[PDB]
Amino acid sequence: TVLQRREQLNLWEQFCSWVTSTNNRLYVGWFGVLMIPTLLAATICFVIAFIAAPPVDIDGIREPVSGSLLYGNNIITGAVVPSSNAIGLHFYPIWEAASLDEWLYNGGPYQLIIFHFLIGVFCYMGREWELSYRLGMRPWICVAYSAPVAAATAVFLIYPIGQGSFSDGMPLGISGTFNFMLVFQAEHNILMHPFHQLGVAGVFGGALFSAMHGSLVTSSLIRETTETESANYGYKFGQEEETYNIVAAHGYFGRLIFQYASFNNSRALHFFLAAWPVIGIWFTALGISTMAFNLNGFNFNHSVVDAQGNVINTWADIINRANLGMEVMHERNAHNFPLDLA
Amino acid sequence: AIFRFLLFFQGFHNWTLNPFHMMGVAGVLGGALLCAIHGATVENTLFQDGEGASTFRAFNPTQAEETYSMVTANRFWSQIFGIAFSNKRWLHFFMLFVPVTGLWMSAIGVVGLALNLRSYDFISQEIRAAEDPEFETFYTKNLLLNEGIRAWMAPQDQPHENFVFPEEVLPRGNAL
Amino acid sequence: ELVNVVDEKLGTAYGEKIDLNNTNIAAFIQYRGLYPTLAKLIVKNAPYESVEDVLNIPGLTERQKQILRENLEHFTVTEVETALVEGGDRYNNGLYK
Amino acid sequence: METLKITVYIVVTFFVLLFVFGFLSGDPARNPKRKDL
Amino acid sequence: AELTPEVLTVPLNSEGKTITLTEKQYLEGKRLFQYACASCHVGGITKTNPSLDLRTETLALATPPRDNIEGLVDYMKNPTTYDGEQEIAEVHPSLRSADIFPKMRNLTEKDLVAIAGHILVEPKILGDKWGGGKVYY
Amino acid sequence: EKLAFYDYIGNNPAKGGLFRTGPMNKGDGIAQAWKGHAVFRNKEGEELFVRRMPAFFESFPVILTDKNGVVKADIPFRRAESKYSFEQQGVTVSFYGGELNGQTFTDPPTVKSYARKAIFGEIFEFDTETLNSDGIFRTSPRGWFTFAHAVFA
Amino acid sequence: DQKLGANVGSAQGPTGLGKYLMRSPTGEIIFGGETMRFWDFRGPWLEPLRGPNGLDLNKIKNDIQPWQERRAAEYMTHAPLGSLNSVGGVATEINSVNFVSPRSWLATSHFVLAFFFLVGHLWHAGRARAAAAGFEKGIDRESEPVLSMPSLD
Amino acid sequence: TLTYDDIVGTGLANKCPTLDDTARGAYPIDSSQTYRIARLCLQPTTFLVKEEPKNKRQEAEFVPTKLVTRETTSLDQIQGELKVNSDGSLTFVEEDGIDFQPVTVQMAGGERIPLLFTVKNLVASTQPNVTSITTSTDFKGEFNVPSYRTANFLDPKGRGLASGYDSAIALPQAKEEELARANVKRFSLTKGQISLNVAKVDGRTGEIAGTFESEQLSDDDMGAHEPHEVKIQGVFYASIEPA
Amino acid sequence: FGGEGWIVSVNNLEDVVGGHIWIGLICIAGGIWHILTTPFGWARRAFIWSGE
Ligand code: CLA
Ligand code: CLA
Ligand code: CLA
Ligand SMILES: CCCCCCCCCCCCCCCC(=O)OC[C@H](COP(=O)(O)OC[C@@H](O)CO)OC(=O)CCCCCCCCCCCCCCC
Ligand code: HEC
Ligand SMILES: CC1=C(/C=C/C(C)=C/C=C/C(C)=C/C=C/C=C(C)/C=C/C=C(C)/C=C/C2=C(C)CCCC2(C)C)C(C)(C)CCC1
Ligand SMILES: CCCCCCCCCCCCO[C@@H]1O[C@H](CO)[C@@H](O[C@H]2O[C@H](CO)[C@@H](O)[C@H](O)[C@H]2O)[C@H](O)[C@H]1O
Ligand SMILES: CCCCCCCS[C@@H]1O[C@H](CO)[C@@H](O)[C@H](O)[C@H]1O
Ligand SMILES: CCCCCCCS[C@@H]1O[C@H](CO)[C@@H](O)[C@H](O)[C@H]1O
Ligand SMILES: [Ca+2]
Ligand SMILES: [Ca+2]
Ligand SMILES: [Cl-]
Ligand SMILES: [Cl-]
Repeated sequence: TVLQRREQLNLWEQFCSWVTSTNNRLYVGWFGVLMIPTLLAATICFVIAFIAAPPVDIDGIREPVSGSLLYGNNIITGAVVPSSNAIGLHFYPIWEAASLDEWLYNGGPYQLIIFHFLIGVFCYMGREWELSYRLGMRPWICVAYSAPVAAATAVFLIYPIGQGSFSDGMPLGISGTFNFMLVFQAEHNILMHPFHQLGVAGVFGGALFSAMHGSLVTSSLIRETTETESANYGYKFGQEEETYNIVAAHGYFGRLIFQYASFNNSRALHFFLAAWPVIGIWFTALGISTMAFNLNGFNFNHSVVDAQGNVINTWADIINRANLGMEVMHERNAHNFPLDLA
Repeated sequence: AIFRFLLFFQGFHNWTLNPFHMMGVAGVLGGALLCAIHGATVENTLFQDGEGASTFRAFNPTQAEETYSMVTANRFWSQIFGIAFSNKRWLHFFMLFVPVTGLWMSAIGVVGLALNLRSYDFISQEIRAAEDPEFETFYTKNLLLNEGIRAWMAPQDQPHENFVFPEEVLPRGNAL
Repeated sequence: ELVNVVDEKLGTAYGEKIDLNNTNIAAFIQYRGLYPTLAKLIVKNAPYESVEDVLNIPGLTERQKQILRENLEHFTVTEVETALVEGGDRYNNGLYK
Repeated sequence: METLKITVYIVVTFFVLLFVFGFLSGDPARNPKRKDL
Repeated sequence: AELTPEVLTVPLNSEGKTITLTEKQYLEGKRLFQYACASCHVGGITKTNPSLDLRTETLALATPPRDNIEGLVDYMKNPTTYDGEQEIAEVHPSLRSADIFPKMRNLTEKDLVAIAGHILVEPKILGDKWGGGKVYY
Repeated sequence: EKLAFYDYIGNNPAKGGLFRTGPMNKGDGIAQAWKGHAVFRNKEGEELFVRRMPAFFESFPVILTDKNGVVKADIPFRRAESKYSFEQQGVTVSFYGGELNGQTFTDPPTVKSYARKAIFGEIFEFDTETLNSDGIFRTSPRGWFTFAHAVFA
Repeated sequence: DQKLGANVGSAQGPTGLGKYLMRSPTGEIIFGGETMRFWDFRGPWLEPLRGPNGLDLNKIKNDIQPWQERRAAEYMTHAPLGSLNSVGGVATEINSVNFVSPRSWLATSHFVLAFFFLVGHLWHAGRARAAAAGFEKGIDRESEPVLSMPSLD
Repeated sequence: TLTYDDIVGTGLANKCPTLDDTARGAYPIDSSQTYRIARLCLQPTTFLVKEEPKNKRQEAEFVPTKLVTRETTSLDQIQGELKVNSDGSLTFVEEDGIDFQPVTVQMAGGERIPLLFTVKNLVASTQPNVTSITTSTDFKGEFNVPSYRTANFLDPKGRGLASGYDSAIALPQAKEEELARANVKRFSLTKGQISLNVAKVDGRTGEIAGTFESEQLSDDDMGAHEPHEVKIQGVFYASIEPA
Repeated sequence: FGGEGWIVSVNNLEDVVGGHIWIGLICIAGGIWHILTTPFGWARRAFIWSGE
C-alpha cells in the first residue's frame, strides 16, 4: 500500500515506455493500443466470412444473397454482404441475436467488420501523427491519409446514416462495390456532381503527376553505374548528396511547356504532389457524404426546349435513360410504392 | 457525352468486370496514392534549412544536399506500414511504372471490347443461377442492372436502329 | 406439363375485356362512370358466374345499374386465377406508370 | 450471449482505459527534442 | 415547330365551343401549374395516385367531362372522384379548400382558365409524353 | 443450307467473350440441320417479322412487326397491361424448307420458343450433347486472330 | 388502396412480407416496403394511428382523418431529394419542380464544414505539438533523432 | 396500461395477450344472439419440420429448427364471425387481419426452410352443444396456404410468373426442356389444418386463451422444388363479443 | 444507433427547455470555477499550452 504504489507506478511507466518506444519494429503507440485489436477482429471476421458465411438477407425481404466462396462465389463475385434492411441503422452485435445462425442470416458480420475497421483506420491515422511526433518529424502525413479515411467513412457509415440503413453501405466485395456504384449513379447522378468530378481530376491528376515526377527524376539521374548495372545501385541509402540533377530536369520540363510552368523548388513541387490528390479525394468523399443527404448531381433532364415546347435531348438526357434502366431494375422485389425515397 | 460512354460500357460490355480495367483502376488509384504519399513524406521529413515557419524559402535549386531525410522517412514507414522505400531511384521509377502500366492494361481491355470480346459473364455462375432460382450474388444483381441499361437507353442512344420497345417489354422490378 | 397460368389467361377473354373475377381494379378507369365507386363494389363482390350477375350486387343504385348495363359489353368473366387475386393484387398489382 | 456481451464490454473498457491513461501519462514529454513539455 | 394559334385553340365547353389562348395565357398557366400542381402532377401524371393522369382522353372520360376549360375550371373549384360520386376538396387542392391548401388562395378565374389551358395544350405539344411517366422521359 | 447458316448470329464473330474458350461448337452446339425458314403470322393472317438481335446485345426482347415496322406482337415482361402477347394476337409460325418444311405450330409456348430463336436469324438444330455445350456464344478464329494481333500490335 | 377496398392487414406483398404492414424485428406493426428501415420515425400526423403494439389496424381502418391524408401526401411529395441546381425529385426526375429541402441544404453544408474542421483540428494539433517540441520547421541536420536510434533490424 | 414507448424494442409486441391463472370460467353462449371474434392472436413458440428420409419406409419425424428471422412471427388483429350452428357448435369464419407471416427456420446442418405461416381464410368449428365456452372447448379447422411469394416476385435471373423473363436469357442457345421447372413459374395453393385448445376463459370479459398446433406446407419457390411439411405450436388469445 | 439516437431523439419541448436550464447553470458554474481556479497538475502535464 505504501511504496507499493510506486512499484505499480514505475511498472506503468515501463509499459508506457514500451508502448511509445521508437525502437519497436512496428510502432505500437497509444493509438496502436486501440488499432491493433480492432483491425485484428475486423480482419479475422472478414476472412472467415468471405470464405464461409451463408447467404445474407441484405434488403430485408427474405431474399438472401450469397457472398462467400464456399457458397458459390469466386474472388470477383464474393463479398461480405451488408446487414438487413429490416435492421436499418439499429446496432446489431452478436449478443443481440438469438443465435449465430440468426446473426449470419441478417448480416451481422458486416456490422462487426465495418465498425472495427473504421475504428482501426481512424487510429491508424492517429498513429501516423504519433510516430512522427516521436521521431521529430513534421506532423502532416496523417492529414494526407485523412483523405482515404474520409472516403471509407463516407461509403461505410455516412451514406448508410443518411439513407437510414447499413443495407445501403458499400458491400465488402469486388462485384458488390460495382453494385453500390451503379445504384448510386441511378439515385444521385454522381457523374454529374462536381465533387465527384473533382475526385476524378484528383486521381487522374495524381496518376499523371506521379508518372510525370517519376519520369523527370528518373530522366536526370547522375551517372554512377555502368550499362550492365541497374542505375538504382547509383544511389546509396542515406547518402547526403542528391542523386539527380534537378537543374537538368527543370531545364527539360521548362522547355516542354514553358519555363514558368515548371517547379524549380523541390519543396513547392512535393507540396503540390501531396495537395492535388488529397484535395480531390477530400472533395469526392464529401460528394458521397452529401449525396448521403440527397443533394445530388446536376439535373439537366429536358433543359433544352425548342420554340414549340418540344424537348431537344442532350447527352444529359441519354445519361438519364441509363439511370432509369438501373433505377427500375435494382432490388426488383423491394419496392411496393412508386417512388424510391431512400 | 463521356459519362454516357462509361454507362454504355457498363450496360453493354460489363466493363467493370473486366480484369484489364481492374488493373487500370489499380494503376490510376495506386498512382494517385504514390503521388500523395511521396509529396506528403518529403514535406514532413524536411530538414530545418532556414528560420521561417513557412519552409518553402529554405530550399536552393543548386544545393548538393537532400532537402528531406530519407533515413527518417524510411524508419517512419518501416514502423507504420512494415515496409518503406530505401532507394530514391527505385522510388521515382516506381512512380512512373505504376500508372503507366495501369493505363496500358486498360487499353488492352478496350481492344478486346472493340470486338465485343468482353468479360461479360462467369459461365459457372449462369449455369447455377439458371437451375437454382434461390441462388443470388452481386454478380447476378449487376447483370439485371445492365439489362435495364440496355433496354431503357438503346432506343434514344441508338436512333439508327429505330427501336420501338412497347412498354410491356421493358424490364422493370416491382412498382418502379 | 408446366404452364404459366397468367400467359394462358391472356389467351382467354381476360386478354380482351375487363374480367370481373380477375382484372386489377385500375382497368375500370378505361370507361366512363366505373371508377372508383362501382370498381370497388365489383371487386369486393366477385366472383360472378356470368357478367350479368354484376347487376345483382346488393345496394346498387338504379343509376349504377344503368351504368353497369351500358358497360357489360366491355366486361367478361373467366375462372378465378389464384395468381391474379392473391396478395391483394386486384387492388394494387405493383404497376404504376 | 450474455457472457459474450459482458466479456466484450470488459475487453473494450480495458483497451479504452489504456488509451486514455496512456495519453494522460505526460505524452507531450515523449518526443526526441524538448522533453520538458 | 411553333406554338401557333391553332395549337392554342382548345375546347371551352362540352358543346364544341373553342377558345384561342394567348401565348401569355399559356405561359402564365404553365407557371401557375408548376406553382400549385406540379408537386403531384409533373409531366401530366399523378404521384399520389398514378392510376389517374391528365391526358385529354382520360379527362374526356371523367364525370363530369374534364376535357375542356369549363370542366377543368370547375374541377379546380370543386374536385370530384373520376366518376363524380364524391367531392374531394378535403384532400385535393381547390378554391373550396383554399383554407387548407393555401396555394389556391388568391387564384382568380383568369388564373384557373390559364391552368386549364396549359393542361389541354401540353399534350398537343408533347403527345404521349404528357401523362406517360418515366417510360417517356 | 450453307447460305442460311451464314444468316445466323451464332456465326457472327462479334458475339463472343474473352474467357469463353474453345470452338464455337462449344456454345450453341454442333450444327446439324437447318430447321427451315420461320414465317410468323397473327390471327388476321398478316406476316410478322421478328426483330433481329444486334451484335451489341447479350440479350434482346422478342418483338414482331409487320412489313412497315408497326409493332404487332411481342413477349411481355409485365403481363398486367400486355396488349401484344402472342396469346392475344393469335401468333402462329409456319416453316418453309429445312427439317420443319410444311409444318405449322399454334401452341403459344412453342411459337414463342421459335420466335426467341428467330432473333438470331435463321434457325438450326444443334447437337449440344457431344461437347456438353453450354448455350453461350463464342467467337470464331476471325475474332481470335483479330484480338491477338491488335493487342500485340 | 384501402379506400378502393383493400384489406391492408392481410395483403401479402410479392416477397411474402405485408405489402402495407409488417413487423419490426421486435414485433411492432410497421409500414412495409423499403420503409421498413424507417420504423423508428415518429411524427404528429402518424402517432394517432399507433397503439401499444405499433400501428393499430382498427385505427387504420376507421380513424384516418383527411388532415392526415393531406399531410402524408404533402410530405411524400416534398421528400428531401433533389439536384444541386434545385430540381426537386429523384435523380431521374424531369425539370419542373424547383425544390431542395432545407434539411438537405443544412445537413450537407454542416457535414462539409464539420469535416474540414476535423482536418483543421488535425493540422493545428499536429503543428502545435511539433512547435512546442521545437521541430515544426524541420529536422536539425546536426542532431537528427533517427541517427541516434538503433536500427530496426 | 403499457404504451408503445413501454413496449418498443422489448419483443413484447410479438407476444399474444395472456390470461391469469384464475381464468378458468365459462363464457355463456346465447343461441339467439350473433357473435364475433374481435381479436384472434397466434404466437408460435416452436417450428418443427418433418425430415425427408431416403428410405421410403422409414417413418419421418418432425425435428426442431432454429428461427432466423427474429420476433416477426405472430398473427394478430384477426377478426371474424363466430356462428352458432344448429347443433350448438360454434364456427369461426376468418374475415380479416394480420393473418400471415413469412418465417425462415433453419434445420440442423444449415438448410433454410422458408414458410408462409398463416391462417388465411380459416374456418374452424367446436364440438356440438357448446352452451358455454370452457377450458374443455376446442376449435378445429382448415385454412388456405397461398404461394410464399406472390405473382410479381422475380428470381435472381429476372424470371417470374406475372412479370419477368420466361427463359434463361444468359444461356441463349441452351435447350429449354431441362430448365422448364426453373423457367415456368407456378403459384401454389394448398390447405393447412389447425387445432386450438382452450386452456383459460374469462367468462365476464369474453376472453379465451390456450395452445394451438397447425400443420402446413413450406415455400416451394414458385414450383422450383418440393415443399416441406411444417408443424407450428404456440399460444393463442381471442376476445369474443356479441355482434 | 437506430431507435435510440442519442440526444438527437429529444422529442418534446419540456426536455428541451429543462436541458437548457441545466446547461445554463452548468456553464455559469463552470465559468465561475475557471475564474477562481488554475489548472491542476494532471491537466498541466496532459495538454499543450499555446495559442495554436
Ligand atoms: C496468335 C495467337 C493465337 C490465337 C488468336 C489462337 C486462336 C485460337 N486457339 Mg490457339 N494456341 C496458341 C495461339 C493462338 N491461338 C498458342 C501459342 C498455343 C500453345 C499454348 C495455342 C494452343 C491452343 C489449344 C490447345 C487450343 C487452342 C484453341 C484456339 C481457338 C480458341 C481460342 C481461345 O479460347 O482463347 C481463349 C483466350 C483467352 C482466355 C485469353 C487469355 C488472356 C491472357 C491469359 C492474358 C494474360 C494477361 C497478363 C497475365 C497480364 C500481365 C500484366 C503485367 C504486365 C502487369 C482459337 C481459334 C482451342 C481450339 O478450339 O482448338 C481446336 C484449343 O483447344 N489454341
Ligand atoms: C450554412 C450555410 C448555408 C446553407 C445551408 C445555405 C442554403 C441555401 N441558400 Mg444561402 N448563403 C450562405 C450560406 C448558406 N446558404 C452564404 C455564406 C451566403 C452569402 C454568399 C448566402 C447567400 C444566399 C443567397 C443570395 C441565396 C441563398 C439561397 C440558399 C438556398 C439555395 C442554395 C443554392 O442553390 O446553392 C447553390 C450551391 C452552391 C453555390 C454550392 C457552393 C459550394 C461551395 C463552393 C463548396 C466549397 C466550400 C468549402 C467549404 C471550402 C473548401 C476549402 C478548400 C478545401 C477549397 C439554400 C436554402 C438562395 C435562396 O433560395 O434564398 C431564399 C439564394 O438566392 N443563399
Ligand atoms: C468550453 C468549455 C470548457 C473547456 C474548454 C474547459 C477546459 C478545462 N477544464 Mg472545465 N468545466 C466546464 C467547461 C470547460 N472546461 C464546465 C461547464 C464545468 C462545470 C461542470 C467545468 C468543470 C471543470 C472541473 C471540475 C475541472 C475542469 C478542468 C478543465 C481543464 C482540464 C479539462 C480536461 O482534461 O478535459 C478532458 C476530459 C477528461 C480528461 C475526462 C475523460 C473524457 C472521456 C475519456 C471522453 C468523453 C468523450 C465523449 C464523446 C463525450 C460526449 C459523450 C459523453 C457525454 C457520454 C481544462 C482547462 C479541470 C481543471 O483543471 O480545473 C481547474 C477540472 O478539474 N472543468
Ligand atoms: C500495422 C501494420 C500493418 C501491416 C500490414 C501489412 C502490410 C503489407 C505490406 C506489403 C508487404 C509485401 C511487400 C512486397 C514487396 C516488398 O517487399 O517491397 C520492398 C520495397 C523496398 O524498396 P527499396 O527502395 O528498399 O528497394 C530498392 C531496390 O531494392 C529495388 O531493387 O518496397 C517498395 O518497393 C515500395 C513499393 C511497393 C509497395 C507494395 C505495397 C503492396 C500492398 C499490398 C498489395 C496486395 C494486397 C493483396 C490482398 C489480398
Ligand atoms: C397532390 C397532393 C396533388 C396536387 C398538389 C394536385 N393534385 Fe390533382 N390530383 C391528385 C390526385 C390524388 C388526384 C386523383 C383524385 C381522385 O381520387 O380521383 C388528382 C386528380 C386531378 C384531376 C383529375 C384527373 C382526371 O383524369 O380526371 C385534375 C384535373 C387535377 N388533379 C388537376 C390538378 C390541378 C390543376 C392542380 C393544381 C392546382 C392539382 N391537380 C394539384 C393529387 C394532386
Ligand atoms: C441542452 C439540451 C439537452 C441537454 C444537454 C446536455 C445536458 C448536455 C451535456 C453535455 C456534456 C456534459 C458534454 C460533455 C462532453 C465531454 C467531452 C467532449 C470530453 C472530451 C474529452 C477529451 C477531448 C479528452 C481528450 C484526451 C484524451 C481522450 C486522452 C488524454 C489526453 C486528452 C485530454 C487530450 C437535452 C439533450 C436534454 C435535450 C436538448 C437540449
Ligand atoms: C474514462 C476515464 C476518465 C479518466 C479521467 C482522468 C481524470 C484525471 C486523473 C488523472 C490520472 C492520471 O495521472 C497521470 O498519470 C501518470 C502515470 O500515473 C503520471 O505520470 C506521467 O507524467 C509524468 C510527467 O510528464 C511523466 O514523466 C511520466 O512518464 C508519466 O508516468 C501523470 O503525471 C499523472 O498526471
Ligand atoms: C417445342 C419447342 C422447343 C423446340 C424448338 C425450339 C427452337 S429450336 C431448338 O433450339 C435449341 C436451342 O438452340 C437447340 O439446341 C435445338 O437444336 C433446337 O431444336
Ligand atoms: C474455423 C471454423 C469455420 C466455421 C465453419 C462454418 C460454420 S460450421 C458449418 O456450417 C454449415 C452450414 O450450417 C454446415 O453444413 C456444416 O456441416 C458445418 O461444418
Ligand atoms: Ca449438358
Ligand atoms: Ca382445454
Ligand atoms: Cl441491385
Ligand atoms: Cl416501397
